[PDB]
Amino acid sequence: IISTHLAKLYDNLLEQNLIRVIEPFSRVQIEHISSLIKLSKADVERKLSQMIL
Amino acid sequence: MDDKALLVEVQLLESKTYHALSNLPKARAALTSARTTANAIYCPPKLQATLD
Amino acid sequence: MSEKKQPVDEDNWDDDNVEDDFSNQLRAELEKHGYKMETS
Amino acid sequence: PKNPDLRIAQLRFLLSLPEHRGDAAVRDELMAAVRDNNMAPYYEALCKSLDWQIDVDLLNKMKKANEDELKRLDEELEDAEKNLGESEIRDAMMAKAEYLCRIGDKEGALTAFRKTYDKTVALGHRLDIVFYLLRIGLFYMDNDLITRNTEKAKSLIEEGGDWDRRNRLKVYQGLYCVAIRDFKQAAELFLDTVSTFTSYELMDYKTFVTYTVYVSMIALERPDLREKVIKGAEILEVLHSLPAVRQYLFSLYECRYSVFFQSLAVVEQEMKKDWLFAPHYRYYVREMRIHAYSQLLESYRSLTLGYMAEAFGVGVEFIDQELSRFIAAGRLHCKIDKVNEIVETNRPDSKNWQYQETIKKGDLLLNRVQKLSRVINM
Amino acid sequence: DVLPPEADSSIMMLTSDQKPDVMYADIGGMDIQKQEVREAVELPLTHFELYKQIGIDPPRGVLMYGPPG
Repeated sequence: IISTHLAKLYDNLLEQNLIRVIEPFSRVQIEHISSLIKLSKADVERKLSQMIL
Repeated sequence: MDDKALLVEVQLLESKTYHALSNLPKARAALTSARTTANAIYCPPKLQATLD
Repeated sequence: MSEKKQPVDEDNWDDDNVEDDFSNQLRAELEKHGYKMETS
Repeated sequence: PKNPDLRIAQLRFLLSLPEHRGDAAVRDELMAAVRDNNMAPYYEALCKSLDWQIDVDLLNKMKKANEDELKRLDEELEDAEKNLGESEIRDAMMAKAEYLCRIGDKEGALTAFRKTYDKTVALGHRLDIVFYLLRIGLFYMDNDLITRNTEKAKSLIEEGGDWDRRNRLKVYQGLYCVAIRDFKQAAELFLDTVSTFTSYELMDYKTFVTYTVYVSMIALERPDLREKVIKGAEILEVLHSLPAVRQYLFSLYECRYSVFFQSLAVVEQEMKKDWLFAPHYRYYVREMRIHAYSQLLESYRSLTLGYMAEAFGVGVEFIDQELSRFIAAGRLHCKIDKVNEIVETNRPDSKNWQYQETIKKGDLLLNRVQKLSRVINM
Repeated sequence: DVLPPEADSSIMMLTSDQKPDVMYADIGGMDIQKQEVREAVELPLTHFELYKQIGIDPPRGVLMYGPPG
């Protein structure tokens, strides 16, 4: 059983990257955030929704 | 009845299947009872690394 | 203590608040609430 | 004698109140009717379902000759053998009384109860009688004598017992579910699931799990809720046994709202097959929907319904009218727009909300000290 | 004035310097004896409901002995 921990390592790795792209501003559009994170935008909304939830 | 060595086997097999069925405390306890039985075992030649 | 002015003068436990809110809004809650997907 | 008796209470309830549901409940309870010597408490279930059937005088003479054989026993016992308190007379008297609960009606049982209660000097016997009052008081859903004997049990019996009361923890919440107390007392003392054996003191265990999972989503929003329902283990395995319930939990937690309605529809339809679901099937649905909207409208000040039209479910005018009912219900502190298509919420920033509470309670107390002031001083 | 009760008669508590400064997993090799004391001392302190359920009444005290070292 290893893919359980890999998902825990993966969702740890998102929120570590996503807390680094908050400090330059208080207000931003999401497509630059997708461009800085180089991943996607729809998951990023679902992830940021979860971090406020 | 009598046995000691095969008891070490079935405790490990349960502590897998509680961990298979997502049981933290009881598998921890079944492992701990597996250890203290295995401590008086004269020979864990192979079962040791299984238990480890 | 009467005050000389009298002209004239169970089923639930307490359910007025839900019924003042929702009295008749299709309480089966399946046939439109679960069946929007055929409509869209 | 009162061991398979909660199931009977469902089959009476399942057959009586819905008329369309009358196919198999008449098939299995009729077998339960002709067995168990249930000869008092079936007249309504015979007058509300079918016309009549002759097996009646056959069972009447058997219960009478048995009762008379039981009547001739304990009178000879109290005429030959002189021991009182808790003796051979006593376990005759409860065996009459349990014969009264299983076979006869409640009235002969409760007068045999109050008769044999005054012939008790121990505490376990007095605990046993109050176990019997509460068991039959739930069977006939009597909300009168439960108000007494529970207070009688907790104050006068349960100061010497030790872990004999988890059963009466479970019976209290069971009354709270058929009452309106389905909010925070119901989930709090359902939190300890450390009994699985099913007995006179303990009902069906899977059904106990389904009740304690359905009620533990109303008490508490997410104040590390997930520690008690997900990080638990003994609750987790039995919901790991049940695919429907486990799907319902992860849909609510991980915010899978699309399947969430489908899980909610299965529950409410299954909720009809219950004997205590009456203050639920008009309350539990809308409370979860307004809880689902509460956490979704959280973290979005300028949410649009154009994202609700595919991520949440389908439809547009249905979500609009349901939000328009819920705002006008008085809850969900948000505003909806139509022609900008922006569900723009207004959450108070923890200073208005403190101020809104303090201005209500101060007005409610100033009323209370006015109304007190006018009663006094003539 | 009245002084608070037991403001005297010894000062023998261990809070905040000084500390034992060793983790529990530092001792390698006592699979029973570490497990035995922990059942007798630490386990009554937190999981008190388990003892009361069976009626074990956890033990008052513990004698340790043997050769030095």
